[PDB]
Amino acid sequence: INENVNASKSRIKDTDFAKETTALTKSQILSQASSSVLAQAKQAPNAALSLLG
Amino acid sequence: INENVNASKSRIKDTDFAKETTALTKSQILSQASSSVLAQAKQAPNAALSLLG
Amino acid sequence: INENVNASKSRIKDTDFAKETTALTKSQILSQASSSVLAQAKQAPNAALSLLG
Amino acid sequence: NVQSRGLDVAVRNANDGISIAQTAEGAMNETTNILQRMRDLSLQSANGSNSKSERVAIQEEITALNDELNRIAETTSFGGNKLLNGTFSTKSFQIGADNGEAVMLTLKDMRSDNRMMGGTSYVAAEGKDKDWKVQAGANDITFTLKDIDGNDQTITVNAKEGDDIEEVATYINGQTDMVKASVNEKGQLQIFAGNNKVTGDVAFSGGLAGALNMQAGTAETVDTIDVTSVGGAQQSVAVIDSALKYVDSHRAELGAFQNRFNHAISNLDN
Amino acid sequence: AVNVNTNVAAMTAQRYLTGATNAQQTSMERLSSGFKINSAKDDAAGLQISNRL
Amino acid sequence: AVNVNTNVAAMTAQRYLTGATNAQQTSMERLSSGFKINSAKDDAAGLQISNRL
Repeated sequence: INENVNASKSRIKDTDFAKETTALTKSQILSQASSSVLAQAKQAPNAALSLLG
Repeated sequence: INENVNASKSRIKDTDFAKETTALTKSQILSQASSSVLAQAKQAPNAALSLLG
Repeated sequence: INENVNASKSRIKDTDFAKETTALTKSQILSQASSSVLAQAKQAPNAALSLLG
Repeated sequence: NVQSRGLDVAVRNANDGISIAQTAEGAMNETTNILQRMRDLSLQSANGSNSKSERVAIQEEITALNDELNRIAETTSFGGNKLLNGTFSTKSFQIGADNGEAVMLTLKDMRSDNRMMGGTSYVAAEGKDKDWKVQAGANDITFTLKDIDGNDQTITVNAKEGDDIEEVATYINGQTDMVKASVNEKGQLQIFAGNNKVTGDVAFSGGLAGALNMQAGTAETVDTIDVTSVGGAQQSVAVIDSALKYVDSHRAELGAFQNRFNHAISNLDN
Repeated sequence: AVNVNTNVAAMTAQRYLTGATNAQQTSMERLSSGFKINSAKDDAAGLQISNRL
Repeated sequence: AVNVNTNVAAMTAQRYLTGATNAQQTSMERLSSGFKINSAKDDAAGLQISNRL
């Protein structure tokens, strides 16, 4: 019962490093994609300056 | 308690670089837009010279 | 008593490389952020030249 | 403009509520770890190989940890605002651009002497030696109690004939999860009704209870645990189980509060 | 239109940047601790059964 | 929020790194000495019964 209870606890609590590292990498990429688009978005008002206004 | 206290101090005290960089660029564009409008406004009384007065 | 005295000394005197490398990296980014802001702050008076003066 | 600014403040207030709920739950994390350690010590202290000296050694650690539980409760604070000592009560976190949109958060006492962290205790006045066996006819015990919800129950455990006192205790444990039965050194069947499970006093009937007059119910809590005896150690395992369920119940209430407040933040941002 | 006071492109990018960063912080906590249930927010009912196990 | 002054991700990783190191030093001590009870902190009452045995 000790081993089977430990197996049950692992399935409910322990992290799946295979799935978690993929989730971390996806989050990192989405952070660089949002950062890059944000940098491109900050220059949107510059177009107004091109109208000599 | 140290980590959770620090995170609270982050949400209150620390600056959001994403929001602040956007607020800085916006402020600059209004600084240049006001400067350009000022130059256009400085010639407003110059038209009085065209009246031969 | 020598092992316990040495453990006490390390807690009081030795550096936590985990906490000190993080502190160093944070300092590097803050110095890069202040160097950048300083650079863009140096061009603030340039707006005066744009005012035909 | 007023609505957008009030949404910015609303997001800040939602974050602060998340911070208080996070700090409170983190402190509860060590309350759960301390309680589990106290439960393992009680199990070890309920042995027979142990002598009085050993049980005193365990009870020394249990008293030290129980003091640690009260220190976590009284000292845990969020910038000087005490959380787990029971003075927090209910605080409404305003999350919304207009007045009236607030969410009440309740933080409950985690002192070891809180009534929720324990239950009630009924000890048989008739000790049963190793030669005692459940007799025919006088083998049925009935517990008439009330649930925490308030609905009455009439559990009936028909103990098997030929069972000794300790087999009667393990049979009662298997048949019902509302009460936890054990036996102390003098062979007296103790029964613990966690305050999280039942309310009021448990009533005993049937032939088996006729042979095991169960006396009155004494309120118990983690603070009053004393594992210096076989009976006290056994009944402290049950008390710590009721306290662990109480702490986990408040952790789930704070978990649902953080999750709801994160959904509120996403909605407010949109 | 072209406007300088507000640009919703920056707000949208920030929102998805904080979403990605939050999912990045959650993934890193699970990797360092080794548990996918470090709080009740991660899984409330799972936390209770895991604790009992 | 992308802030620089605090890194709660680093604080959490430090906390779980010190916990892992503590368990590593305890396991090393148990292996070199060959006793799982080297101090009363490991098991108080177990130390007493073992000492009397």
